Amino acid sequence: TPVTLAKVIKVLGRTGSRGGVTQVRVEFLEDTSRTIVRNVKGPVRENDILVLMESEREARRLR
Amino acid sequence: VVDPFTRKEWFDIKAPSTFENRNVGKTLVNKSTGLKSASDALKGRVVEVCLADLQGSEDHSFRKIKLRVDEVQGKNLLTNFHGMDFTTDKLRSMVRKWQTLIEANVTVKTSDDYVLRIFAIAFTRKQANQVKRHSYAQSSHIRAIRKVISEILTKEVQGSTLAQLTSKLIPEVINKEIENATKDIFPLQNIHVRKVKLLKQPKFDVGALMALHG
Amino acid sequence: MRAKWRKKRTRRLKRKRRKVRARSK
Amino acid sequence: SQVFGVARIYASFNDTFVHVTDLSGKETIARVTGGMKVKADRDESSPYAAMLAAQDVAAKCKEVGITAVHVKIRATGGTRTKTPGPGGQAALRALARSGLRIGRIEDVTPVPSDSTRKKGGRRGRRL
Amino acid sequence: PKKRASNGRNKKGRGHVKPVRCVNCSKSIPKDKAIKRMAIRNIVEAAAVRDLSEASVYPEYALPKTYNKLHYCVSCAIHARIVRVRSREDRKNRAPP
RNA sequence: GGUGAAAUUCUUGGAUUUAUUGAAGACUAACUACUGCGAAAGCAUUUGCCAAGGACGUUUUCAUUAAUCAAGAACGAAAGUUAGGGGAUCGAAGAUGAUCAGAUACCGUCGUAGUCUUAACCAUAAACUAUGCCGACUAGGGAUCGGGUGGUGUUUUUUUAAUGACCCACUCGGCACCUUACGAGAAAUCAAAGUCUUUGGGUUCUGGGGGGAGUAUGGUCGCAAGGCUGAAACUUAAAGGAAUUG
RNA sequence: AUUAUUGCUCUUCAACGAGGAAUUCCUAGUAAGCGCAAGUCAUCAGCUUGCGUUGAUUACGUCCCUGCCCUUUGUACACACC
Ligand SMILES: [Mg+2]
Ligand SMILES: [Mg+2]
Ligand SMILES: [Mg+2]
Ligand SMILES: [Mg+2]
Ligand SMILES: [Mg+2]
Ligand SMILES: [Mg+2]
Ligand SMILES: [Mg+2]
Ligand SMILES: [Mg+2]
Ligand SMILES: [Mg+2]
Ligand SMILES: [Mg+2]
Ligand SMILES: [Mg+2]
Ligand SMILES: [Mg+2]
Ligand SMILES: [Mg+2]
Ligand SMILES: [Mg+2]
Ligand SMILES: [Mg+2]
Ligand SMILES: [Mg+2]
Ligand SMILES: [Zn+2]
Repeated sequence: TPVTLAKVIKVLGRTGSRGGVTQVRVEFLEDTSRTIVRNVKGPVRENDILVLMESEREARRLR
Repeated sequence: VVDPFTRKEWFDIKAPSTFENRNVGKTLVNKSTGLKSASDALKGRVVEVCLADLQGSEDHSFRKIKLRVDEVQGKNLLTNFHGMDFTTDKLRSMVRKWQTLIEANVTVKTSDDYVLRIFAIAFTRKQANQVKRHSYAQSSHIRAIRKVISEILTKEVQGSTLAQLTSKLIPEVINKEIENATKDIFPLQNIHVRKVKLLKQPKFDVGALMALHG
Repeated sequence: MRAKWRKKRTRRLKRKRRKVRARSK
Repeated sequence: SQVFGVARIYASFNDTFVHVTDLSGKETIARVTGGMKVKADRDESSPYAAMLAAQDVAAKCKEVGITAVHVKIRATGGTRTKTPGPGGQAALRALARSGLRIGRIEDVTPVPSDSTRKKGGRRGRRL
Repeated sequence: PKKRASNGRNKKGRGHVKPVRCVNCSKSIPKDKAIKRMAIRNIVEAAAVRDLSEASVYPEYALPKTYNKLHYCVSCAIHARIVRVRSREDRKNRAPP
């Protein structure tokens, strides 16, 4: 299993009409200089560590 | 209690000569049963394929072509020129607002009595160093341009039937020469023969039909 | 009531008095 | 390389159609639509059933004699909407993902040098 | 009283033009008084570029979009699309975006 | 299939979907815009024929020949009428499936008349710019259509031109937009709705509180439906306009 | 004090095995769990107003439902959409 860890770089805002999901751009500490944006679930801040499973499927807006 | 899949006598489509690959594709027919077989029954199916496909190059990624099946032998059936038509999206992109369109056509006969009609489309060019946001023609000048397109178009044909016609279209001398006679009158850009429909093809002449089969 | 229909309304009545008057010839 | 076919996706509203045929056309090969993979009248154009029918299409497609296919998508056209439908590209998604090749595609929506007066009345379709 | 200098919509020196219908509700409505959205869109969409290139031949392909004129009828043109509404001065502005 | 959801419906009559070919009648997409032309209605595929028009250019010609108009007349959308064709489309009535308490509707289906054309009627539209016509004067701006004048301006190469498109300046006559407001107005707004109590360029038409009523009557016009002309009795203190605040 | 004001002791030993569709309250000594005093009161608290005791989980957000406020807009309403 190729789980890959990526650190929060910036907090971009809350998407989803409910307002729980948070748009955040991350960079993995598995070969740096490779930014990909993801959408979380729970509460977060800058410099946390998200376990991104698939390494090429990013998101943006929700509804 | 049927399934015509395990029954479909297969077949392969070949392309004409004056192009690139003479190998088109694959099809589906039937078992050549006595009285209405897979022989002279179907045949004349026709295929639409871009010629950026059958030529391989990409500077021809619109000019779609329609090929008609004529003769068939040895698990192989060829095809002759039957149509050439542009693509919806291409013109939909071509027709931009704030400019004058120009359309013309004409009915014509080749040497080998292949009767058809050809078309032509063009748009006034916004010359550089220009101020006016739009640039329209002068109708009378549009009369002129259509006239010359008519002259030139009826000049290029009556020449060695399909073969030579395709030989004049593929490298588009027509477009560049319309462009040539044009710029004297009014700017004008794009300029495509766009479409040409067959309507009265002659007889079989199997021998002369084998004129693009090596 | 709408001006158009009141126009139609009288056009009709007018067409009826027409008929009634015709009885008197 | 593979073997060329034509997909033909007439997917205007209310339903969603797919069927590969011979590149000449006179020989069709498998079809199925969206109203088959659910039943609810109201749900006959939804992208879901479109995916499912694209599945049931690619299935028999790669199970008879074609493993690749050019597509031509079409809205109602004529004197109607002309704008593509719900399960328009929703079926296109699940016939490229379903492991079948694609080779240049266009739009066969029948736009007229318009006429034959549209339905509805000069006063529209008020409701 | 009157509340539009172009009356309904642009037409000055005609008296008649030519009516057309509504792509939504089919309501007949003059061309000059219509409302036009040049509708353009790729055949694909959001996350379908990947499944195009990955599941097709060719180098980069080409990807041909579609153009089509969108005609609406003031009533349907207010029902959703280009409208909102504007203040007395916010009304004279012929600025699109 | 159809819509919000449904049904009416169509389906060994292989329906929806596909390919190939043919016919019929409408129609002229995109290009199509504060763009053109016509007295108005109105008028966008192509080519030919037919007669016409404005603006311009003009050291041509006549020399007051003109302006506006009761009567009178030409054309005049859509429907509608008569007699033929035509009859794809869409589609007043009518029949229907739903819908609601009812639903003679709105939505769906069937679909007559109609839509198209020829010969003749009809003469009305919010036929609108809700704004008579000719002439004068009164204020800045960049647009843009047509004509013209100007250039050791641009882009076109053949050897420099000649054409052609384009750039710029100017002036006619245009479709309009912008800012102003001297001035006007009850205001909204108006380069005319301005140069009106400091009240007069020429001329045509209409209106005189609301309702009764465009009714009755007569005349006249039309095949009809209807068109033009068009009162009164009685009734009533308001109707009405533009703006303001809720 | 019967139709049993309340309190006591024995005996009798129900339904309720976590509760449909729906729906109330709430962000820190708060929620919830726990009892007391006070009002009423001759007698009667499963109520109420307060009080302290033990003491979490989850947000720190958004406009999807709902409710409301604000603008533009229409108005023939102003006894003001009953
Ligand atoms: Mg009698
Ligand atoms: Mg109003
Ligand atoms: Mg008019
Ligand atoms: Mg055209
Ligand atoms: Mg009919
Ligand atoms: Mg009825
Ligand atoms: Mg009825
Ligand atoms: Mg009148
Ligand atoms: Mg008007
Ligand atoms: Mg001026
Ligand atoms: Mg009377
Ligand atoms: Mg009489
Ligand atoms: Mg519980
Ligand atoms: Mg107590
Ligand atoms: Mg109490
Ligand atoms: Mg107001
Ligand atoms: Zn509409």
